[PDB]
Amino acid sequence: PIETVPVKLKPGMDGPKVKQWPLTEEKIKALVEICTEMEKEGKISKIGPENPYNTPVFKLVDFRELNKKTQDFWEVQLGIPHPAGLKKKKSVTVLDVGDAYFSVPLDEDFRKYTAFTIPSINNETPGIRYQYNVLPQGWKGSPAIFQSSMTKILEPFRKQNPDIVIYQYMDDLYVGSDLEIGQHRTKIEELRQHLLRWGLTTPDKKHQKEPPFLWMGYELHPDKWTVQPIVLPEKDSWTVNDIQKLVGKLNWASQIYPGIKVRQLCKLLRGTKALTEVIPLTEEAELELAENREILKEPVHGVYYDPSKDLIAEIQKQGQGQWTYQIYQEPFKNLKTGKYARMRGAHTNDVKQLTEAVQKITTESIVIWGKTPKFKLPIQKETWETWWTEYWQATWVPEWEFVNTPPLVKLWYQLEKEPIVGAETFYVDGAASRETKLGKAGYVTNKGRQKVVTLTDTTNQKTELQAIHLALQDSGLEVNIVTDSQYALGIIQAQPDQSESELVNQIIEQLIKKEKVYLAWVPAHKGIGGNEQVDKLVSAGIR
Amino acid sequence: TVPVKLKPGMDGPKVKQWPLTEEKIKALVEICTEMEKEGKISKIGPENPYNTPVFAIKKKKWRKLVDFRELNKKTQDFWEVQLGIPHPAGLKKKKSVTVLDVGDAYFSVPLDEDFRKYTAFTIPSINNETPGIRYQYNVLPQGWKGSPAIFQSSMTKILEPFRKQNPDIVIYQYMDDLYVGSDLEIGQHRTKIEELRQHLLRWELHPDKWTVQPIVLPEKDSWTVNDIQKLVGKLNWASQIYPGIKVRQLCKLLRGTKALTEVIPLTEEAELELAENREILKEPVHGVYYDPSKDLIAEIQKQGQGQWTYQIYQEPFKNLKTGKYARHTNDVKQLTEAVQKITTESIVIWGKTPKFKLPIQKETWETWWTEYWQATWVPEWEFVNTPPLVKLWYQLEKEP
DNA sequence: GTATGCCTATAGTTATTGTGGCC
RNA sequence: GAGGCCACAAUAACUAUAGGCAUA
Ligand SMILES: O=C1Nc2ccc(Cl)cc2[C@@](C#CC2CC2)(C(F)(F)F)O1
Ligand SMILES: [Ca+2]
Repeated sequence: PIETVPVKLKPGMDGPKVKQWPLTEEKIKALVEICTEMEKEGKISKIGPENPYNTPVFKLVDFRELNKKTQDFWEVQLGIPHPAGLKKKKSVTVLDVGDAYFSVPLDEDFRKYTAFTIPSINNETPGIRYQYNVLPQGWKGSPAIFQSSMTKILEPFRKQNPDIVIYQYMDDLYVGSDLEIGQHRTKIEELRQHLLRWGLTTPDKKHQKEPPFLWMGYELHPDKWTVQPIVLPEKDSWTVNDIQKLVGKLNWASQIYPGIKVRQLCKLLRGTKALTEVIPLTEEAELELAENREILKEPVHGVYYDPSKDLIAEIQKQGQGQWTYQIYQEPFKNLKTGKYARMRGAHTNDVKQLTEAVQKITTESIVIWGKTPKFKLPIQKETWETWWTEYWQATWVPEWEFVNTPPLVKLWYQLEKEPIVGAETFYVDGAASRETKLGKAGYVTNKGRQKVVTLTDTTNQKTELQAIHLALQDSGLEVNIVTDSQYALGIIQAQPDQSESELVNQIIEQLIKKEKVYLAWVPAHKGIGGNEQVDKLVSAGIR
Repeated sequence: TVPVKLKPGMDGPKVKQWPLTEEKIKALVEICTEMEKEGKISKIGPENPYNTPVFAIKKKKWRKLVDFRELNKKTQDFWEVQLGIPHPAGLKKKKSVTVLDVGDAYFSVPLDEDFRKYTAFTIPSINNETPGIRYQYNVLPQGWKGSPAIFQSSMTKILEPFRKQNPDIVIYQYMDDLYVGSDLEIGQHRTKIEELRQHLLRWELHPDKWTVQPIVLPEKDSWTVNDIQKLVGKLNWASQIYPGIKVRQLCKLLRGTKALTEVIPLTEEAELELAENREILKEPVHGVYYDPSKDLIAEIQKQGQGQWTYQIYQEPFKNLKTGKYARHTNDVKQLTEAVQKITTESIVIWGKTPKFKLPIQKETWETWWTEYWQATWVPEWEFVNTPPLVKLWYQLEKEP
């Protein structure tokens, strides 16, 4: 006999006392008819004036207020399994319990809170009052309490049948084995008879579905898994709501369809916009939307997890801070695929985003398979040891190996560690006004040369990069630069191959063409020669 | 049992469990099964809504760590103001101290019934294919700060016989650890520890070698424009920690737009400023004193080539303590070793644990910190971007 | 002198929309 | 009685810590 789980309201709260609105006569006849049945079966009990509580009828009755007053539970659907995680099986059936909640009793002291009324037609007259004796539909606690009952109901069966795999999922059981179908079918029926001891019904053999099973949007076979087919509409006018669900279907595709990119369409959704705003697509979105539309013509599927083999993860650069990966155990039979896009916009170089992608994949591998994959990365082992020994933060990757599939991941330039003998020394500075958003950039050289341009609609940060833009533009193949901007010096040591600002990858092209660049920093406002002179020129009309 | 409560407005811990590898999940089911037989924990239902992360550690088989950082916070009045364990100032002055695990000394003591629900933890399952196994403690948990606070009484009564026969030796307890303060020599120390291990079975560090170290500036024959520019930037920045540092006479030398490679002769006025800047660094700092009422903070910088610099402080730029640590090894293994070394250092000296600022991405650290962890405590930590002048400044410490 | 004002990080958090679900 | 609940994603908004710049 299933024992009740003791349940309490939240400290300080009392039970619901919501009023019953009058209802149509055709509605009342339907309630009294199914309420008298549930009474006949012992699922509800008539009550009288001793009960102060009430919830209104709707899922038979609506328990909003009661759920707000009910204690919390440790919720059972912490996360969904992913299809990739599951092992291949020989025989799989899905049973759905059909009197699930009706067969779990409700803690005796809690029943008084579930009271509800069927009102009278004439409404001058009082109504029939009832309360629940079993877990009610729509009550916050029903799923976790039912799941706890199911788990102990299945523990004897699980111990007696080690090789069988029962996965509980709401009202459904999913059962798998490597037994052959006949001996599978025998075990399924013993399980039906077991569940039936506690009054839990299930479809007989003639009524059980066959593979594939539709579950959580997946299509589950015994030897493979896929997603249900992904339709994306073709329009000429595109509203922001439409682009929302485009990005949603693509993000859902990207788990099995490789090489999907959405960062171009997400960029259209930046900033506020009423949902019917008819936003015109940027054309390099249509590029990406083209690539995506044809990638979905392909047929795809995922395979299940063989524990006896290694996991392999291989990552490709799709460009513009977009990356894509595949996980497989045997070549060209993928378990799943995914994407990674930095979209902070932060200036980050490809070596770093790569390391970020592997850290996302490592986390996901431990959730799905309980172990970390071996990596195949488009980066040379010395190029990586170059960056991650000069970099300030720690990291760590598990086993990885180089794999030569372009575009590779290289450090585009290399600044000098010491100053370049015989190279012209430029001293740069910028300055801007907040009030008039107006400013100047410039430089001053030890060989006597100087230059000052006036910019419009800038910030102090922008002018300090412009000044570096000028020194690199008006100088030879070997330069020493000194700036006082810890910002400019910093954004250049970290070498952001992508960016949203034209000025900064502009500067990165200049640094690419140059043969030897040494970049140094002095503090502003200290009477240091060179910096003092240029700061005087740049801040003249500005401050 | 002693009644425990929370602050009157606090809720129980509701911390999500970080995902675990299958090797550690198997190891945890083994450990918790035996603990369930022996009465130490009990399976619980879904009517208990509290949770506290659980991990697996090697620590010289396997071992269960329960990260009670959040529950300790919510009971801090209980184990600090009420039953707290006072600190021995003499402990850091011992020539040598060694560390003892007394974890198994809690399992006998029962735990207040109305308080056990707050101690719930969840062994998770791979791929969420299984609900998750939910225990709760019936005895005093290793890693809850209330545990030594409650075992406090019975710990004085279990050591007074040894402490009466050795009233010179100071011994102090933080969490599941005992610290043995001695001045005896290496031989007459280890004999004493294995004696106390037999006195208790009935029922390797030296704080003097730790020394705040001086900064040393380059010593050069030919100073260059660049050399000086690098040095005033560093000194100008360190005048926030040594306010008697000046750069006026070094900047006088950089008059006009000079090429970076040009040699500058040190005038006598510069050569003086430099020579006392050196003297301010080769001697201690002043006006910096420990404050019992403020949190300690510990910041680590990656220096490269397997070496690291740390500072323990309570307000920016006022370092109670600084030092260096250096190394088949990776950053995370090294970082994890520094954090433990810095913490036990901070434990003996002040009887508190510092809150760490770590130069690593949070995701990465959550993945691997459990690999080489060996302590029963886990300290508070957060994730920071080290600014370049901080790395450059503490490089220049000297080596022991 | 001591305070405000604006940006960037590393994190935390509440809300909307969406994809895939469920009740 | 104007659906709630889960995972993921995008967008927006605000708490802390550190850093920077600017101005009074
Ligand atoms: O481990 C396996 N292997 C497997 C292969 C195919 C199918 Cl269709 C089902 C499974 C199974 C499951 C499940 C939940 C996602 C519903 C089963 F429990 F056995 F049903 O779990
Ligand atoms: Ca400036």
